[PDB]
Amino acid sequence: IFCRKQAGVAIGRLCEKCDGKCVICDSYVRPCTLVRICDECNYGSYQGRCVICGGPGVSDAYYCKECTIQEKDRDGCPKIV
Amino acid sequence: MFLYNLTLQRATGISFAIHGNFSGTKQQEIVVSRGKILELLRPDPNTGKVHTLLTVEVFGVIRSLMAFRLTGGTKDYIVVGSDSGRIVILEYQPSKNMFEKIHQETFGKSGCRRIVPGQFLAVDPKGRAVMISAIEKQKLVYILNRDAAARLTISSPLEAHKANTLVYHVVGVDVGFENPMFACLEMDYEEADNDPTGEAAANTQQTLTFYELDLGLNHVVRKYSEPLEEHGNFLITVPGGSDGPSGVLICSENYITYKNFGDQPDIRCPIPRRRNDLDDPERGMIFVCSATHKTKSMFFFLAQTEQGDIFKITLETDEDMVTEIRLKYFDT
Amino acid sequence: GHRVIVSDVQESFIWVRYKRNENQLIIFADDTYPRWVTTASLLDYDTVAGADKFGNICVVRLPPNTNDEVLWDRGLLNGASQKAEVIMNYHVGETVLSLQKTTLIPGGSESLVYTTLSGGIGILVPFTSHEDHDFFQHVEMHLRSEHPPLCGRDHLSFRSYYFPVKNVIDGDLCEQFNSMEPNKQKNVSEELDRTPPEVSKKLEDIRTRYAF
Amino acid sequence: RLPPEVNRILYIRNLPYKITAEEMYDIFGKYGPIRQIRVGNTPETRGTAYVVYEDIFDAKNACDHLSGFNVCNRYLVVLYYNANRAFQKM
Amino acid sequence: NRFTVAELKQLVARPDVVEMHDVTAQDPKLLVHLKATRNSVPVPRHWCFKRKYLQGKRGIEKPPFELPDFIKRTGIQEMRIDYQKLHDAFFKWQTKPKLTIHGDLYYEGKEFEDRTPWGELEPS
Amino acid sequence: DPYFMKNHLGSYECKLCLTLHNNEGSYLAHTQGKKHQTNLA
Amino acid sequence: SKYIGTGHADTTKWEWLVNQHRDSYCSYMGHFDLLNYFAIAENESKARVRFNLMEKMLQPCGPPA
Amino acid sequence: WLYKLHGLNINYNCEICGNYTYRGPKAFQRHFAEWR
Amino acid sequence: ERNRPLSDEELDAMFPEGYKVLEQKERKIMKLLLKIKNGTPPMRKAALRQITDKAREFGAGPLFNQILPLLMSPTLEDQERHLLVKVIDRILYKLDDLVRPYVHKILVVIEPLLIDEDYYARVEGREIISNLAKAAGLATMISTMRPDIDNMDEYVRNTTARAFAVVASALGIPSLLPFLKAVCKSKKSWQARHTGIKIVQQIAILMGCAILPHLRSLVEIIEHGLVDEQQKVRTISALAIAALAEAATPYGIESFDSVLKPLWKGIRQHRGKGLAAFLKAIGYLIPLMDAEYANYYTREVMLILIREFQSPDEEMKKIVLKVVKQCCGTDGVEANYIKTEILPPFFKHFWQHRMALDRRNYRQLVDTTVELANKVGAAEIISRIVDDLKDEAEQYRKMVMETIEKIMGNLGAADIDHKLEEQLIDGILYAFQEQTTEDSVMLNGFGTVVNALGKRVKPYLPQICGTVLWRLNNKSAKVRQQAADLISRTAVVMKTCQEEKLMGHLGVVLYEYLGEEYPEVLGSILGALKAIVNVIGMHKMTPPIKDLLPRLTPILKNRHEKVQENCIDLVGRIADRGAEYVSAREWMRICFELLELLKAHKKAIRRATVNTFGYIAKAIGPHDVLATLLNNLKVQERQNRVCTTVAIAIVAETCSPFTVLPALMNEYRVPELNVQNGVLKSLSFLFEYIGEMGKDYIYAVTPLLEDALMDRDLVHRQTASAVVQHMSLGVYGFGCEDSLNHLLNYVWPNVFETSPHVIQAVMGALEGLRVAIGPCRMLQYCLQGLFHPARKVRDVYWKIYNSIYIGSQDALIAHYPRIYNDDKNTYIRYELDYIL
RNA sequence: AAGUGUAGUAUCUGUUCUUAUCAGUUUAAUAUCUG
RNA sequence: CAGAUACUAACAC
Ligand SMILES: [Zn+2]
Ligand SMILES: [Zn+2]
Ligand SMILES: [Zn+2]
Ligand SMILES: [Zn+2]
Repeated sequence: IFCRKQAGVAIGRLCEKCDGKCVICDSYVRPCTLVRICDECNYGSYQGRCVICGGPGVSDAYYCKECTIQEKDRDGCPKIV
Repeated sequence: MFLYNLTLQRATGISFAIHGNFSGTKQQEIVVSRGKILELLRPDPNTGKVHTLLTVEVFGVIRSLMAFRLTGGTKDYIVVGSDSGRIVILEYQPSKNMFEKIHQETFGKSGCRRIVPGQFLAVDPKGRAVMISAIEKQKLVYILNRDAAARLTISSPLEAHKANTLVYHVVGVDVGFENPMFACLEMDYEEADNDPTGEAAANTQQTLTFYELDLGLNHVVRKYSEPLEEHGNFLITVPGGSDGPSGVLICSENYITYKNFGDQPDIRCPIPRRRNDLDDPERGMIFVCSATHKTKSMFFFLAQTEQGDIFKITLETDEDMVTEIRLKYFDT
Repeated sequence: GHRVIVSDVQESFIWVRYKRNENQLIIFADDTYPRWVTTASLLDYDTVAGADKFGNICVVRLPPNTNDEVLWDRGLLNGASQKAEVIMNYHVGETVLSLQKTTLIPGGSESLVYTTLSGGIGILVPFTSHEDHDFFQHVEMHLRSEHPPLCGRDHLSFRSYYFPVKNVIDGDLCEQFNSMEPNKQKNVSEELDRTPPEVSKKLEDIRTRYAF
Repeated sequence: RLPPEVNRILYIRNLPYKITAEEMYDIFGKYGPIRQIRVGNTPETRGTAYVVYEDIFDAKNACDHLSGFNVCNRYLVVLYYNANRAFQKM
Repeated sequence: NRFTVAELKQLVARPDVVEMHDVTAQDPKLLVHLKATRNSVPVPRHWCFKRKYLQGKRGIEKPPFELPDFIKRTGIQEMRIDYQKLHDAFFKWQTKPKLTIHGDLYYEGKEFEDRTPWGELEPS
Repeated sequence: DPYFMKNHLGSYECKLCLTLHNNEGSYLAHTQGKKHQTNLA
Repeated sequence: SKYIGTGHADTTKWEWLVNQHRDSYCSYMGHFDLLNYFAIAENESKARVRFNLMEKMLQPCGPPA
Repeated sequence: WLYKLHGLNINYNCEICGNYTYRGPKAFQRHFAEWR
Repeated sequence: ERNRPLSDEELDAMFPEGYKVLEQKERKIMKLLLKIKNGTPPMRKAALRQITDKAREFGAGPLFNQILPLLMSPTLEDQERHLLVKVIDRILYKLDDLVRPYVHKILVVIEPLLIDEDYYARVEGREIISNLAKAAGLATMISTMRPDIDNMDEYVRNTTARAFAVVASALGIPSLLPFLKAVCKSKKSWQARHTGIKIVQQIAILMGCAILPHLRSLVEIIEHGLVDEQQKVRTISALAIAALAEAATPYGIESFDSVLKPLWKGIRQHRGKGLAAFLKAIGYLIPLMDAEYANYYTREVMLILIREFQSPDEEMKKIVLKVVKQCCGTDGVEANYIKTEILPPFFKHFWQHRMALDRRNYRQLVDTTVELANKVGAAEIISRIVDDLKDEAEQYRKMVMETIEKIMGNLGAADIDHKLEEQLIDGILYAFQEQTTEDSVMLNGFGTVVNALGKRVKPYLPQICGTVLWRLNNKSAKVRQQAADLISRTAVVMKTCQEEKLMGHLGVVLYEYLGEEYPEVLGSILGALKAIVNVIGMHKMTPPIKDLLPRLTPILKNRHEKVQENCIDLVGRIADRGAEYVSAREWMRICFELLELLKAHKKAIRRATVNTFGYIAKAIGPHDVLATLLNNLKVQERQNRVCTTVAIAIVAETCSPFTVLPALMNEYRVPELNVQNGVLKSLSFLFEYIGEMGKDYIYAVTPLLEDALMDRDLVHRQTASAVVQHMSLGVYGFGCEDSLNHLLNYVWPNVFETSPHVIQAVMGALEGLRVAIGPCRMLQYCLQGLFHPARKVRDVYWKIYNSIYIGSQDALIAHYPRIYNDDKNTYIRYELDYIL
């Protein structure tokens, strides 16, 4: 289940285990569009946590080229909750 | 089998035109949309002649343009609404002779879609916020500010969505340094979709709605709404603060109306008609576009009717209150 | 000749043959897409360029060995028995009300001139060879990513507005090359195995063979 | 708190043929009291063993730590006991 | 309150498109109109079949996949090295197969059931 | 057997009942079974 | 379901067409050339064409059945 | 169970076919393109 | 049971030969819940379906009279409770107004779960009370819970308040505000007023930023509590304001104006935990303020806060540090004021060894001191700390090391003077040498300080290298593991031009360590070598690469994860950059070892291994490596087979698909389900990886995909659909519509598939095809099924249509078919028929 | 001797229900369930 | 409805 609220200026992050992965489709191939998340997902204790699984977040999350081509980057906040 | 496309002569038509110091220098320029192309024009005030400074194929549909300026700034930004699902802010750079993209905030799917914002675009007259809205349902409000390095910065969007609701037009309301406000001509179609007699459809009133952005509580409240006697086609921002009595001017078939919130009565003036008009007498008359001219002492609007006739519109005030609209025919 | 190309307001192109001796107009082919045709130019005996109300150009061609010498009959998909094949699709961005196959300059090569409702005039011109085609295709691919459209719309998506872009390179995108900062010109030309003057030369050479 | 496949009995492979009883106890007994050790002593079983701990938590410990364990030129392979693989030769 | 098949057949411009189940639609008149449109594709015939799709394709020996001729002539079928020929197979010899037209759907039984062109490339 | 067969996917089919067998083992189980006897009878 | 315009098994003729018409008029309001086409064909001002389209948005197909 | 499965509990009638009763949904549908 | 003593008879039986020993409705609900708690999954689904409708025949009373004792059962599993909760929600929904006479009984049983520390039990408790507060009107919740607002027990008041916050999480804030505006002023009992204020506090804690549009109202509910004679109400009103301020951050300052003056009066007046609550409130408020206010009110704080540094109370000690953090982390506060007035009393009190003795105080002071550095600057704070690196206590050395780690890791070394480097490096060398225990904080800190200083470390490198080389020569496994990790971390600085020579000694030392008895230590040995090959060239590295490859081959076979993960990186690095230094024979041998490592449980190992099969293909050519990978398709293990399919696609990406595709096509001819599916899965990954290049290969693979689509097996169809999707997304804008359209003819018949994986794949193919062949085609396929008689057809068709509509709403305008006018309705779009 | 768990499919095995004459619940239709 | 078998998701450990 994706949050799907209005994406903000906050940037999505990935933990070490979930890195390279597109948030929407788990592909390791061609990261393309930088992930944006809703404020509530960035708020307080949630600052810098992983979009896929809530881990410490070390890298910037991306939608892959296919998700970008399909405009799946536009659906809203993709933090899995 | 395989083709290459070239433009020889670029589009010459204009869909939008906006005013500002896009160079930041005191000289005034015009940014025009030619639908598919953004273009910057300088009228030389000496020769009285127009030069194209810059043209850019934008490879999209420009659906709206605004100029805006941050408080205390000297240069105007172009904010563009488009079929791209993103609000784009441009600064013109005279040295490089190019538009530079300052921000690109994404909110939806591309195309000229019904419920995705891009059609209407309105700015706080003090530059502090921009609303981008669709024809139906979605309105988003982006807060604008500058950083410690004086670069423009933009917030997360604050939503102001309303189901089943058409928007005819939106404008920012000049309220001085009070909380930014946007006026929308809105109509709710819900009842019209639910009544098989068609009664509701004909009994549906367009409303003027004022959305206040609360800067301190970081949300948009639908603060006031009121129905209109006849449907307006567009709104004009009336100058406020110390420059005027604020409020809005609704242009409607056969009329122009001044409305403001609070103890302000509605002032309404019919659009003058040409003596001995050969047109079909059944045709109503709308204003088709307007311009606003401000000066230290005074302001006026030029509004053009369908027939090409421009009226100089001015408002007479007692204290803060507008007391009458005055129309004078200007030129055709 | 004996062929008649009919624009339908919505059902695009229908090929009709007149037969003299029988004194008959026979439908023998049609398109497989709705197109809101506004104008049409015949390119060759088997090929039509169309414009539509939605700012697109297309080229439809009768496939080889299409036969024009023609309650039990039903046709194919509720239309004619034989189908034209769309060999080109391109969203111009403006409604096109004229198309004309012509040479704009003396001794120059022939092109498809088109005019738009917005007062825009442009051309579509065939590449003569693989090498040229491939070069401008690589230029377009690099410019799509390295010089993205100003107001934030994907270029490929824009040219694919109503139908996927097919067999057209946007030269208006390619000529953005000359507007870029020199570092970006260097990056893109390095990717092309060229130097920026050679890229600009190739851009000018095409745009000078078909029409100023 | 541990998964269902963990077990006091640790099947061992890649075991040196020359290894002594004392060395076995040394290696495995580090993780706690050893119940018994059985070393393969036929053509088909040499180089394998079963080591049995008294306590399951010691066995988890040993199993977590001893796979890949270098003794001589070899790296031990240590698995929790499964009956259905244990009798595969039948 | 439904039409009979008989009735619906007379109310429409193209009776042949009318099927027995159509009269049981919410809007049979719209359904039949939509079926009559140019280039529309029919619903897969098996929607009403009891057996699941392709599940009756059993009890028949079929040969292994026939390679395209340009790959076949590369000789790798006999190999199971000549990388230039391996390139030429895809970049010279590759010929387009018999591609099916729009709207001609598959189903279980289907398998066994001046003339010069403008804007052509110059020869290399 | 004149009904037992191998498919192109490594599985087995009985020609007399069009029944699918993951393994040669399943086929023999299907052989000792209702449908399978009825066909033979 | 949440997206306005989506249908499902119980979508009527009227509902679907009202979607097509409201979606068409929004497309017309955005595509400046398609708006140009209509304004010239009707011999009418663009502003009036937009206004007429907005008016039509309310009940584009006549009342519900 | 096969009787109910093949829909043989239903019994359609065709006058053009001299009031023959096919007894099946599928039977009926095939008959229109057959000899009677 | 699993640790029960075993007889020798039990034991002997475990072993193969050849080893030497060294009313009626109530009955119905019972038989239903029995089959939800126990039984097979369809039986659970059937019993849940039966009970959730039958709740209408039972009514709420008998139903919860049985369910509440079952929910109270002391041996109920978390998952069996979760299933009972999924019953509870659905019966509350099915009951609606029928819950109302039983709300009290349902609530008092669940109220303990709202306090229970296990997250699951507590979120389940919040969920079922939310569902109860949907089935019951707010007036019923208030009428139930109003008596316990004035219960004499604080635990009842606490759960009552928590339950009202759950009520507020569904029923809106406006709904309960008037009840709260009565309760907080109810003069008869201070405990009622207290519980109301605590509901606002819990509402703040639960709702976070959602408080903001109601914030003024919520402050005005509490405000008088700060002025009250009851010290408890003063304390807990300040805690409620702290919770609202916390939830409002960073906005909403204008809501708190009314409470600032009461707070300042209290700050000057109060003592103990009362003052701590006021300090917490002000601490949370200051970050909302503009710079002028922020400075003034920080200065107002310090006239009391500096006194409270004297307090022996652990709660005050926590709070005063948190308030220091909040003040000094606020943007507007003058850094000079912090440096001059905050630091001297703070360092004097808190930076002593005594504060290290408790983990709670430890963490607090470490974080607070890092946060002081985050605004004062690094060197001012570090220079106060650094001497204590040479203090006797290990736990205190660890504390200052962690503080320096966290400061320098954020702020860098640019602030540090040369003398302070010498002081740092001497203290760090002492702390790293003279530890009796292996500690990660010391490894981190030493590595971080070195990595932050960078090129500046040049004078110290010989002493550092000699120290770590000495420690790596210690007998102890854990000590050598610590040293080898430090080599791995510090390698980034060893890129400095002179330091390659120093690193040369480390390389030959680590080579000897390749026999490490312990796997854990070996992992660090390999992790050092991994870093070393990344810093120096393959030729430059002292151990010969040709010699290294045979040495790493047995290590590759090593079963331990630590060894396995590290080994494949090192080998992988060599394969990628130093390919030339090895024979084809050796590389091919490595491929066989890699075949085994595709069975590794961790995906990271598998991911690296798949990359390596590929790197080797760049070096030795694709044909040989492909043959091994194609053979591995026979393996039964899916996760192994799936990983091999990825490797085939990698090899095809690295060496162009023209090299790999013919062999892949041949393997499709092989009559095994798994191979044919592996081939199709490889084609899926290949089109995903190659993107634009797919246009070159689409026509060759189109017949194979067509064959798979025609196949009876669902997986062939499912996998072919995945290929389709990826290949369509990669060839978008390059012609090739004809092939995609032909494949759509094969794919579309599968829309009636019910298998979840197959339907998802078909849907994915259709979404891809919408981009590639256009929404017009997709609409043409969907038109006839939209108003089809069967609901099953319509459900699928509208689902597909919705995807096209969301994807291409604008494009569809051109593609919609002409719908003729009705008698009462106009459906023709007249404008589009205008002729110009 | 490269194991186990989660979510979901498919295929053999052993069960797959005679009814008059209508109605209702249902479904595209049948079947199912209730008179 | 139960058992056996096969399989899917770069599923997880
Ligand atoms: Zn993660
Ligand atoms: Zn993706
Ligand atoms: Zn059989
Ligand atoms: Zn008949």
